[PDB]
Parts: sequence; C-alpha cells; structure tokens
Amino acid sequence: ILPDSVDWREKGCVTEVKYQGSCGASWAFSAVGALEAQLKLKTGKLVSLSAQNLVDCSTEKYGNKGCNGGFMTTAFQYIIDNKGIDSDASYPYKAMDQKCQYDSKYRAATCSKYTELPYGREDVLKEAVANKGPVSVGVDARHPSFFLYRSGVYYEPSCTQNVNHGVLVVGYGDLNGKEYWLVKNSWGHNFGEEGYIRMARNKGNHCGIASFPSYPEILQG
Ligand SMILES: CC1CCN(CCSc2cc(-c3nn(C[C@@H](O)CN4CCC(N5C[C@@H](O)CC5=O)CC4)c4c3CN(S(C)(=O)=O)CC4)ccc2C(F)(F)F)CC1
Repeated sequence: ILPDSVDWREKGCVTEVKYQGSCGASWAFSAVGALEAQLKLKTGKLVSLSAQNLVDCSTEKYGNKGCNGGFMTTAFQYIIDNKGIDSDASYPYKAMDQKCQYDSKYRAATCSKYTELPYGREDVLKEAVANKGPVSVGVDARHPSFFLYRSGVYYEPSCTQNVNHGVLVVGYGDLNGKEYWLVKNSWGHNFGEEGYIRMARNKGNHCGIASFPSYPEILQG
C-alpha cells in the first residue's frame, strides 16, 4: 500500500521553478529536476543543476537538438558519459543554443544510471514517485487550455497520449474528489499554481503523462 499523497517539495528535494522562455528546452529542465532530487537525497544539498549544460553539450550524439527539443533519457546518458554536470549557478540558463562550455571544476552532480518505466502504467509511475523520487515525464501540452491553466486539476478532453513537452512529476494526491499528478513545469512562477500544474491521474494516461517516464540515480561510490 502506497501513500495517499506525496510531495517531494516537502522533503526539500525540488529547486525553484525555472523559466524556459522561447527555447524549447523543457526536456533539459525535466532531466535536471529529476537529478536535483537524487542529489539532495544523497548529499543533503539542494542545488539547481545546469539545464544550459544539457542544451549546449547533450546534442547530436544523444539525438538532441538543444532549443529545438530533446529526450530526458539521453540527457541522463550524456551526464553518465560526461562524468558530471555543472551547477546551474556556474553555467546559468540563457534560453538559446550555445557552444558547449562544460567545466569539470564546477561539477555539481554525477549520474550512475537511469530507468525507463512502461508505457501508460500509472500504477508503476505512482510507485516510482513514492519509492524513488520525482520522475521525468513528457505530456501533451499542445492545447490552449494548458497555456491558460491557472489552478485546480487539469483535464483536457482532447488530450492525446503523444507527448511533446518535458515536465517533472514531483508528487501526486487526491483533492476535492479529483486524483492528480503534481507536476513541476518550466514556464516560470506565473504559470498555474506558482509554476506547478496538477494533472488528472488514473484517467487513462491523460495527456500521455505516463507514456515515457524515466528517472536517474546517483549510487554510493
Ligand atoms: C529533434 C527531436 C525533437 C523531439 N524530441 C522529443 C519530442 S518530446 C518527448 C518525446 C519523448 C519520446 N520518447 N519516445 C521513446 C523513444 O523514441 C526515445 N528514444 C529511444 C531510443 C534512444 N536512443 C539511444 C541511442 O543510443 C540511440 C537512440 O535512438 C533515444 C530516445 C518517444 C517519444 C515521443 N513519442 S510519441 C510521438 O509521443 O509517440 C514517440 C516515442 C519523450 C519525452 C519527450 C519530452 F517532451 F519530454 F521531451 C526529440 C528530439
């Protein structure tokens, strides 16, 4: 039996909501967000990791195209191969494609492995969120209702299970008769509920939230 609700923000495992701007780097924000939580769990320190590092460096070898899109999974593989990722403070976000400027002197996290969860399995996603930490996911955000969301549990009748926007599932719950996923977006603090959107849970993989989940890990040693 899993907890009825979880919110990794209450464990100090989630950094401030970021603002991707006109650069399509939600995949990089989803990836660093998941890794930030594992880093806090392991070292006790909460530090924003560099999304810009992924945009500029996890490029064609990883099937990614910076501001024109990418994958959380191959962002993790880049961090594995690179043997690190810089802090966001040392390599801050510029919302544009740049030359890779990774500097091991400012390494703030490492990545040992990542795991992918089965398509559409909201039970498995719930278990991972409860027992592993925030989970990187894609959602179908191509709906004016998504851009216009202010509060409550988001439900979009025309949503599909094809994903196009990377976000971070930092929890779940059940409020006002509606089960939801607690989702950290990267459109700044003025989007939704202080930068978060609660999305309908157990409604047949609504907006593809469980289509392509993955989470990274940092192992001892
Ligand atoms: C320029 C492109 C523009 C679009 N972006 C993503 C679109 S957004 C997006 C898409 C996905 C995503 N992952 N996968 C699984 C697989 O395809 C991933 N790949 C497996 C093999 C891997 N590897 C390992 C290497 O060794 C070789 C290789 O190929 C590489 C990864 C799919 C999708 C989209 N779906 S769909 C239309 O929903 O059905 C098709 C299948 C996930 C998150 C996002 C998120 F929104 F969160 F960002 C990608 C770059």
